Amino acid sequence: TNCVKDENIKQIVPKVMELIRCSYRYHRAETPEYCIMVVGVPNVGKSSLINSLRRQHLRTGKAARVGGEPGITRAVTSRIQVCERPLVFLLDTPGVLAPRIESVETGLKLALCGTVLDHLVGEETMADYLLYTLNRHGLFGYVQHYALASACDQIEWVLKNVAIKLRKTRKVKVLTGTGNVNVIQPDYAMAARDFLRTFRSGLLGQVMLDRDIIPA
Amino acid sequence: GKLKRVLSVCPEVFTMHQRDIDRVVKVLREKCLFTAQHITDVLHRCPTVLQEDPNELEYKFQYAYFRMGLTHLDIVRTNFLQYSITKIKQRHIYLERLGRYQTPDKKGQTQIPNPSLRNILRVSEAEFLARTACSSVEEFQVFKKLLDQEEEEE
Amino acid sequence: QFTASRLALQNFDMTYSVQFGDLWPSIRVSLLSEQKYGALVNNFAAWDSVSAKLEQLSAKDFVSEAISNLRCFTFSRGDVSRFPPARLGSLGLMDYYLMDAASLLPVLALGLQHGDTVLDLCAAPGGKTLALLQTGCCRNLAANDLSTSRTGRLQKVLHSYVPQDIREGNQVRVTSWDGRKWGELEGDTYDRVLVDVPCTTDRHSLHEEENNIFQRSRKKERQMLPMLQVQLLAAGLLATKPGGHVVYSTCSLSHLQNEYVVQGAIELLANQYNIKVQVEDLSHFRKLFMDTFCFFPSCQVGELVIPNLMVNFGPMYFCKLHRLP
Amino acid sequence: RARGNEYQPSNIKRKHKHGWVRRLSTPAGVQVILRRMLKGRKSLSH
RNA sequence: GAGCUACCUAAAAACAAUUUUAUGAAUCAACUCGUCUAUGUGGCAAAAUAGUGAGAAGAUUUUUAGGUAGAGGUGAAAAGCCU
RNA sequence: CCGCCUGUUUACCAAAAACAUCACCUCUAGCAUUACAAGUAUUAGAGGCACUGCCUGCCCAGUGAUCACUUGUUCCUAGGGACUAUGACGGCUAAACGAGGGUCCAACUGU
RNA sequence: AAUUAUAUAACUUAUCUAUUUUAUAGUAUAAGUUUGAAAUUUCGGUUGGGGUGACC
Ligand SMILES: Nc1nc2c(ncn2[C@@H]2O[C@H](COP(=O)(O)OP(=O)(O)NP(=O)(O)O)[C@@H](O)[C@H]2O)c(=O)[nH]1
Ligand SMILES: [Mg+2]
Ligand SMILES: [Mg+2]
Ligand SMILES: [Mg+2]
Ligand SMILES: [Mg+2]
Ligand SMILES: [Mg+2]
Ligand SMILES: [Mg+2]
Ligand SMILES: [Mg+2]
Ligand SMILES: [Mg+2]
Ligand SMILES: [Mg+2]
Ligand SMILES: [Mg+2]
Ligand SMILES: [Mg+2]
Ligand SMILES: [Mg+2]
Ligand SMILES: [Mg+2]
Ligand SMILES: [Mg+2]
Ligand SMILES: [Mg+2]
Ligand SMILES: [Mg+2]
Ligand SMILES: [Mg+2]
Ligand SMILES: [Mg+2]
Ligand SMILES: [Mg+2]
Repeated sequence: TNCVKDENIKQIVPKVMELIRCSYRYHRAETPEYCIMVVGVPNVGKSSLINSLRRQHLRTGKAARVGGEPGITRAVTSRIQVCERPLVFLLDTPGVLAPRIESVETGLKLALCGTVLDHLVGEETMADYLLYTLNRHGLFGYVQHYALASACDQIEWVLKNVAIKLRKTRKVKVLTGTGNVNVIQPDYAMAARDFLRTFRSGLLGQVMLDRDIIPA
Repeated sequence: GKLKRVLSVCPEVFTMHQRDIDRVVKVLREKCLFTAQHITDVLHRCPTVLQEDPNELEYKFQYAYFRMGLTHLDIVRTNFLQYSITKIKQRHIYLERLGRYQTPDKKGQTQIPNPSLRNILRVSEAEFLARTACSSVEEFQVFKKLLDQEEEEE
Repeated sequence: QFTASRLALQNFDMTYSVQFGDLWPSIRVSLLSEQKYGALVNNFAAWDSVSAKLEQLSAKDFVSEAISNLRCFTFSRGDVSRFPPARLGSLGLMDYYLMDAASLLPVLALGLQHGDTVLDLCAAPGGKTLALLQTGCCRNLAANDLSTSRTGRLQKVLHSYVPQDIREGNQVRVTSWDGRKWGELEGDTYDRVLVDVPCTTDRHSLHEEENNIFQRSRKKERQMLPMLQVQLLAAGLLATKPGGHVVYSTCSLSHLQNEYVVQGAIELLANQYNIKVQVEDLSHFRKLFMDTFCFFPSCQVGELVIPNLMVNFGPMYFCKLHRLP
Repeated sequence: RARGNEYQPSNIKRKHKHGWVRRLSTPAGVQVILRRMLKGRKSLSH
C-alpha cells in the first residue's frame, strides 16, 4: 500500500474482516466493535496508515501525529476509529526494534530507510553504503540530479563535488605537525545528510536493497 | 412564478385568515428553525403545508429530524411534508423493523447503509416492496393492519 | 446504557441473522410485531358452548382441519383479529385459555395415550399443563418447577380450569424441586415426559425489560444455559421408562440451544449410562399443519415453528425422542 | 511589576471626583454630606 | 470607587543613523516589553537588581481631561481585569 | 513538529501549539433624527474557520424522448376528476516567519 | 433537576375609539395560552477509593 497516494489501501479492510471471521473470536465474539492493532519497526508509516484508512473510509482527517523522523509516537494510543460500516478501530503503537539485527549489513539497510536514528550510525558511513548499493545496482540517478560527472565510486570524490553544488562549507580543525589550525573545508556532513534525504524522497530513483536475495 | 403554483395548489390562501398562515410560518421559524430560504421553498414545493393545521406539521418535521436524523436540507429537497403521515410511519417503521433503516447514532454513524429517502416514499407500493423491502405485498398489508391496531391501543 | 432489549436484538443480528440469512428479515419484524393468540377450549360443560361461540367469531380450529383430544380455535390466515378476553363458565370454570398455537404442538406431538404416567418438568404456567390435562382423559400426571411464585400461579390456573374432583385425584401432583435432582428421585417412572427447559425467550426478551436473560448482571446464566439444558434433558431421559417417548421444547431460535443440545444429550446418555435413543421424524405432522404453521427444514433434528407475518405463531422448537431400551 | 503607587495626584481629577459641587449634584451625594455633618467631621469633602 | 487596570471618546506629543524600497520589511539606540540564568528572599524591591533577550513608522508608545460600576462594567477569552 | 505571518494574553509562578489575524463560509435584518448611523444588501449585526490551485460529498422523477404514459400529490365517490416542464468534506500549497517544542554537525570553551 | 417567571416577543376573549350592518380595525387595561432573558433552591444512605451493578 502506498500511503501518500492511498494505493490499494481499500483492499486491506476486506482482508482484515475476512481473516477475523474465519478465526474464533472466543471472548470477544459477542462484542460488535472490531479492534485491530498495527505494529512495526519505526518510520514505516504505521501512524500514517491509521490516518490514511481513517480519511479513506470515515473521511474525517488525521488521527495521529505523523512525522518525518522516527520516534514521533512515544507510547500506545487510544482506539482510533477507521471505518463506520464494520466499526473497525486501529490501535497505534510505537516502533520497536529487536536488540539483535543479525548482520551489520541489515543495519545499514535499516539505517538507509531511516528506521534507526542517523546520529548513532553516522551519515558519513551511511552515505558510502548508498554509493556502493546504487553503483552495484547501476541506477545512476544521482549524476543527473547532482551534476558532478558521468559516474564515480569514491565516497570522498562524490561528497566533495556535491558540497560545491550546494555551496556548503564549514570551518574544521585539522591536526597538523606544527599545531592545531582551523582551516575552512568543504562541508562533507551536509553532503551526506542532503544526499541521504534525496534517496528517501525518491529523487535518485526506486531501488531494491535486497535485490541479491531474490534468487535465494 | 412562485406564487402561481402556490395559488393554483391552494387558492384559499388569500381567503385564509392571517392567524392560520402566521401560525404555520411561525412554527417553522420558532419550532423547526428552518432557514429563511428554506421556508419560502417549502411553501412553493408543497403548498399543502398551509392547509395542514399547526401542531401536526411540527410532529411531522420532528419525525424526520429526530426519528430519522435527517437534516433540514434533506427535508426540503425531498419534499417530505407533502407525503401523508400514515404512509411515512408505515414504511419507515417497516424498514426499521426489517433492519434496512437505522436511526443515526449519537456519533452520527450508521453501521448498515440506509436506503435512499426518495425510494422509501416516492416509488409505488409495488415497486417499494419489490426493491426497498423485497417482501410480499400480502405480508405488508398485514403489517399495515397490525400497526393501525397498535396505534389505536397506544 | 443499553437496555436488555437492545442487547437481545444485537445478539440475534450478529448470530441469528447468519444462521437464517435471507429469512431473517421477515422473522425479525415478526418478533417485533404483536403476537397472535389462539384460544384453547376448556371442554367440560362449556365444551359445546365455546365451539359454537368461536364459530360465530369465524375462528377455525386448525386441529380440526389437520384431522380432516385437544381443539384450539384460531383466526384465519392473515387475520389480525383479537380474541375476546376469557370469561368464566356457568360451572365456574374459565371457558377458554388464550395461548400461542405453536405452544400446543409439543403436547400434540408427544403422542399422549390412555393409561400413562406423565411428568412435566419445569412446566410453569406455560399453558401446556392445562392443555395436557385436557388430553389426560386417563393419564396420571406430575408437575415440577424450580421457582415457587412461578409455580404458585400454576396452581391458580389449575383451580380455574381443572375441576376439583380431577385435581383431587393423585393424577394431578404439583411439586417444586430441581429438575436435575428429580432424575434420580423417580427413574423410569413416566412413559411420556415433556421437558420445557428455560430458554432465552426471544419474543419476551425483546418486548419485556423485566426478568430479561440479556441483562448484564445475568451474563453468567445466559452463557451456561446450554449446559443446564443438557442436564435437564438428561434428567428426563433417566426418568422416562423403557420404550418411553419424550419431547424437548425450546422457545429460542438459537442453533446452539436447539439441535446441539439434543444430540449432545443423546451422546452423553449413550456413553455414561449406556443407553440408546431412537430419532423420530415428524415431517408428516408438518405436512398436515402447513396451513396453520410454517417450518424451515434446515434443522437436522426438531421441528422449529418460524414466526411469519401471515402466521405469527412462533417461535417453538420441539423434538420428540423415544427411549429405545 | 511593583505595586503601591496607584495614587497619581491630579487636583482637577480630585476635585471633580470627590469635590463639593460633585457631592451636591446627586441626593445620594448630598446624603454623604449629611451624615458627615452629623458625625462632626473637620472636612465634609475635598 | 475606572488617578491602578480593561475598553472607548476628545485634544495632543515622540521616533536618531543605516539598507531596502515604498513596507503591521531589515540592522540597531531612545523608548516599549519581560524569553532565559543568576542573585535576592523581613530583600533596594509586598515582584527588584545584574546579565541576557523581543519589538522599535506601527494593530506603535506616551501625556492630559472625560465616559462605562458590582443582578454590573470591560475583555485580540487568561473565567483576565475593575486601587 | 506546531502555528500561515506582524500582532495579543493569565499585573505578582505558564508568552505557547493558546487568542487575534487577512481570505473564505454561515445566519439575521428592506430601514431614519442619541449606539449601529446622519448609514441602506458590493451595506450593518452575530458566529464560525489559515488562505491557495487540486482531488473531492451526497443532491441531480422514471421510461418513451422539446413531446406521451407510468408514478407522485390531492379531492369527489375502486371508479372518476384535479395537479405535477457537485457543497457538510479532505489532503494540503510552501515558501516565509518564531526569546515556540524536539533534535544533529561544526567551532568553542573551567561544563 | 424541582418550583416559578407582567425580560421579550407573540396571539385569544374582554375593556375601549373609530368606523360599516354585523364587520374588519387598533388598544395607557385585565384574565388566559404559548415560548424562556432570567431569579430561587437542592445535591439520601450502605457498599476497603473509581466507573457499572446494585442493595435500603
Ligand atoms: N513518500 C512516502 N512517505 C511515506 C509513505 N508512508 C509514510 N511516509 C512518511 O513516513 C512518515 C510516517 O511514519 P511515522 O508514522 O512517523 O512512523 P511510525 O512508525 O509511527 N514511528 P514513530 O514512533 O516515530 O511515530 C512521514 O514522514 C510520512 O510522510 C509513503 O508511502 N511514501
Ligand atoms: Mg495603597
Ligand atoms: Mg497612570
Ligand atoms: Mg483617566
Ligand atoms: Mg486589552
Ligand atoms: Mg527613524
Ligand atoms: Mg506586557
Ligand atoms: Mg531584533
Ligand atoms: Mg524580527
Ligand atoms: Mg519595524
Ligand atoms: Mg480558555
Ligand atoms: Mg483591590
Ligand atoms: Mg504564531
Ligand atoms: Mg509575534
Ligand atoms: Mg502568570
Ligand atoms: Mg508574546
Ligand atoms: Mg514568564
Ligand atoms: Mg516563541
Ligand atoms: Mg562536535
Ligand atoms: Mg441556602
